[PDB]
Amino acid sequence: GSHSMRYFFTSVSRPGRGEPRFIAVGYVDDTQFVRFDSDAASQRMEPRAPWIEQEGPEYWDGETRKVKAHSQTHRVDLGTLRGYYNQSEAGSHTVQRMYGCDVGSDWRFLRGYHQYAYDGKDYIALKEDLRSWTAADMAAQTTKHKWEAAHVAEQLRAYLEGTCVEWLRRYLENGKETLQRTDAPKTHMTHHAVSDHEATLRCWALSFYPAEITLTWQRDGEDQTQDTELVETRPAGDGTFQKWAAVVVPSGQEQRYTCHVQHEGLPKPLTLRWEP
Amino acid sequence: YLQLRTFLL
Amino acid sequence: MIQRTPKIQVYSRHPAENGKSNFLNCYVSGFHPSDIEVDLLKNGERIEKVEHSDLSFSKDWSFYLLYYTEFTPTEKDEYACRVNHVTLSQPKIVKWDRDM
Repeated sequence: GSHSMRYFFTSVSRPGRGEPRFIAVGYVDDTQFVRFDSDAASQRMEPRAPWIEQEGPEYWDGETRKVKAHSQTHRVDLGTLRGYYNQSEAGSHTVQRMYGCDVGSDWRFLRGYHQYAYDGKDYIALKEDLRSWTAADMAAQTTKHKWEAAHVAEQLRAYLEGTCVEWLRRYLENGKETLQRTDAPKTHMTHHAVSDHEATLRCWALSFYPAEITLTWQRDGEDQTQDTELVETRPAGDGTFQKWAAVVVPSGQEQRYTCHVQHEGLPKPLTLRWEP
Repeated sequence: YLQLRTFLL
Repeated sequence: MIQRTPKIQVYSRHPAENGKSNFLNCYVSGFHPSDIEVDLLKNGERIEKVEHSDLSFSKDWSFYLLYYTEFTPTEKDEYACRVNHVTLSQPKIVKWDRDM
């Protein structure tokens, strides 16, 4: 099915007037493959996956030069935004940037992204047409006008529709064993007596990849959201993911309830029932 | 593979 | 300035078994800004040598980190994750529960 390449950049000015933190992470789908972290005293773009580590010194020198260029960009951006918003240097502020591309099962371009937040809220985003900007507030209007006058969108489209897709395809071919895998969830149900009057049924999904999954409860084959709880999907630490969903049910009624698991790695959706 | 160009807010 | 409080999950990488080597995880998500203090506790005391993932963020711009350490669980030993963030007036402690 689909694949994506994404870069996530975080830039944090510190209380007072010293050096900001800069971190850059790259993903293909839910697999981290590169990092650069000023709080780790990084000097180089560093590999996080076997299939990227096999690239030669040319690749690694090139990625190192470019990540240092991105760092210097965000250094300027922190100063620019203090100016746009009339903020002192005493405060700590955050710039985030995300860009990348999605490809379909045919490995053709579907979508590109290039978007920013400032202090936890949208700042500016490239629209899906890759020609126009959404500016969240009056200050992001300044960036929009500058980027329209400077024709920035046309240079980003060339990368997002061309280079980005071409390198994702190389990564998918080189990493095929890792990136083109699906690990189906290992599923089970638990039962915890809350009182004599209620039980918790907890439906588990473990060691799945990719992260995308749906756990849903039914009662007598009808959708059930009342008295349910569902945790954020979480990383196991070995490149797979976990999730659970739970429902609190009256004593004696356990058999009414079914858990439904959907995941790209399953040949068909699963149905789980509590088995005395 | 990172973008080659630099654009400033 | 939008601030968001972290969601905390404490869990093991593998199903827990006494005297089997495993990883204790503390996953913090949904938080802003990114500065956060995460300690892993054994019997109420900070584990010195803990590892973490590289800071990244979700579509809504909220951050996520995984803190982890290699450990061998036993019946007696208790583990928790202690989290402080500008949104929290004091550290929040989430106990590890083998069935969550």
